[PDB]
Amino acid sequence: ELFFRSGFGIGMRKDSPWKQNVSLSILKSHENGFMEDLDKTWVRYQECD
Amino acid sequence: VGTSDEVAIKDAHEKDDFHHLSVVPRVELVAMNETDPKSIITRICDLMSDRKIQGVVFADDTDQEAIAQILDFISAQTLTPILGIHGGSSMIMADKDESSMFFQFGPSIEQQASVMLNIMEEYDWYIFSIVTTYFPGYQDFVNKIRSTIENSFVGWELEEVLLLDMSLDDGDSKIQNQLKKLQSPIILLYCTKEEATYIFEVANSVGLTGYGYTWIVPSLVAGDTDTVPAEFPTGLISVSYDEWDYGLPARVRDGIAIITTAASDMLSEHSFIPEPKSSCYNTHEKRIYQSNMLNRYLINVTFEGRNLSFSEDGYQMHPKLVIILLNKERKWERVGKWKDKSLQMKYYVWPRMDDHLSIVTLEEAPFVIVESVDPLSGTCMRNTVPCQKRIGYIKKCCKGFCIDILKKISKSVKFTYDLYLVTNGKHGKKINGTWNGMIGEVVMKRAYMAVGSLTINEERSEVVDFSVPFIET
Amino acid sequence: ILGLQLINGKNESAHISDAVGVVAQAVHELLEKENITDPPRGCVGNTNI
Amino acid sequence: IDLLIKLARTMNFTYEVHLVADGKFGTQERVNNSNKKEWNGMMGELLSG
Ligand SMILES: *[C@@H]1O[C@H](CO)[C@@H](O)[C@H](O)[C@H]1NC(C)=O
Ligand SMILES: *[C@@H]1O[C@H](CO)[C@@H](O)[C@H](O)[C@H]1NC(C)=O
Repeated sequence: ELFFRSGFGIGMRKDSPWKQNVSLSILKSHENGFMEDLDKTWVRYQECD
Repeated sequence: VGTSDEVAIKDAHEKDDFHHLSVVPRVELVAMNETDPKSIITRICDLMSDRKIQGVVFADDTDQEAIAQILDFISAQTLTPILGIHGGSSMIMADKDESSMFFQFGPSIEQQASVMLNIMEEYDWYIFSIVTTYFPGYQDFVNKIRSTIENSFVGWELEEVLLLDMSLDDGDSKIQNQLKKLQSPIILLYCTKEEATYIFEVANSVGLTGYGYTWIVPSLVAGDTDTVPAEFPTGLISVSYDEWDYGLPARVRDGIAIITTAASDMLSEHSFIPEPKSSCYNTHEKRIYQSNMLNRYLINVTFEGRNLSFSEDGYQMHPKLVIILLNKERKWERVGKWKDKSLQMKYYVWPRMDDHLSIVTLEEAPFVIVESVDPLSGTCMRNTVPCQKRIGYIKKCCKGFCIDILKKISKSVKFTYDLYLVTNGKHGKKINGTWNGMIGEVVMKRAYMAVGSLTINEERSEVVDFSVPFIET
Repeated sequence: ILGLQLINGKNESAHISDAVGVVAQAVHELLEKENITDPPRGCVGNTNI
Repeated sequence: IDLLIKLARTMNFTYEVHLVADGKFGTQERVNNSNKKEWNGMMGELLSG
């Protein structure tokens, strides 16, 4: 069972002008079904039972 | 002794409506500057020679630190009861002689140690330290506190019960090391009026006094309501005998009725009132007329309906106490009130308060659990934190999964807080351009934080900024 | 019966010399001290220490 | 009781059995006056004689 839970994340240097809009595009993509669609095509094709 | 009006006191002298029993109190008003023991001994023992009296009531308006002890010695050497009413005669004492039937008007030493803990529960001051000096009675102050702490479901923390043994010369070095070991928000002190100012001088040098640190002292430390030596730090809180509603003429009238209804009531049952020799001598020869029978029921008396019974040590069983607080203007101000194991504090929330922030929460079944306050003690229990609630506020207890995060975070980032449940909406929503709920208060600068079961999304992130998630949803 | 007794504990004239002997050098070192005040004058003159 | 009779024969003493008065096992309770703590039950009779 999982014993260290910490997700991924786009890394940026401190004092970066893009540090806000990058973190607001990810939140919107979760709620639009976009990141539940990339999972369908790249990570979740069953091959063996 | 002191500055007073004779006619004002004498107006209520013959005012006791004691027509039920023929006491006939021949009250005599005596005024004399008798601070020194010589004047007392040459007057008390001469009164019986002139006027046949078997009862003396003493009052004073001086801050003498040993007048009660020297006045008690006359009671031990005689069989005439005497009561201390006002001034230094009402100061506390450790013990009395078995033959010294002298009593006072004032709270005992155990009760004062039981009122300090009765105001810390309301304001949730669960960590404290004790500083005590040598005095006849300082042993009971520590013991009474420990007994109450042991048997209680509330979370009491004790530390630095070190005492100041300031008796040797050049004690500044010794006091500084002892005083530097105090690291508690509130410190309880037990000293004398003169001894207090010595310790307070060292306190300001260290820097302990100020905001974040509070001191509580008993009645005798304050002493006077108008003589402020300007050494007491602002915010000092003390519990003292009521004096605004307990006037000097009223004290005399109340005291006189106690003695009159005691000796006369003995004639009702014993039917033989002793007549001791009215002189300073021949006390041993008059040992036949023992006053043990009189002493049996002189303490247990009643006047118009009340309990004025004294303890065996000579302390009033049901006294009246008030809580006073010093201000910037160096004038004592009334804050609290005590009457028959009841407390009525004027201030619902202590005015004194970046390190102090507000917190808004909300009840959710596995995360934030709200339970009612303990009925037995009227204060929140252990492992839970107090949390207010509107509708006049009501104090609940809050505990759960999210609260443990808040307590653990505040330990490392070292900041304080005070939660309170929201009452307008829940969880946040936007209606016609207005936010209501846990988010509708952060946006209006009434919270500055909000811990609970909030959900991150784009609509809310453009108004407030969230932290790193600690759970998935 | 086994008891105990104190020698020179009941001779009052014995301790008179010892009482003033100890205070003899106590006053000597007290003389060379600053601000040597005096006790209250009489039973009525002063009520302080 | 069957074990007690074995010790009496081995160590050569005599006994007499009496039950506890109140009937408890033993714990430390505080006296109402002050904080004097005394045991009660079967554990408090051993120390009392
Ligand atoms: C992010 O978006 C705001 C408004 O859409 C815009 O003003 C800002 O320039 C954007 N950030 C960057 C780095 O362009
Ligand atoms: C055991 O007890 C008996 C009873 O008095 C006595 O003879 C002696 O103490 C013991 N007998 C032995 C050791 O043979």
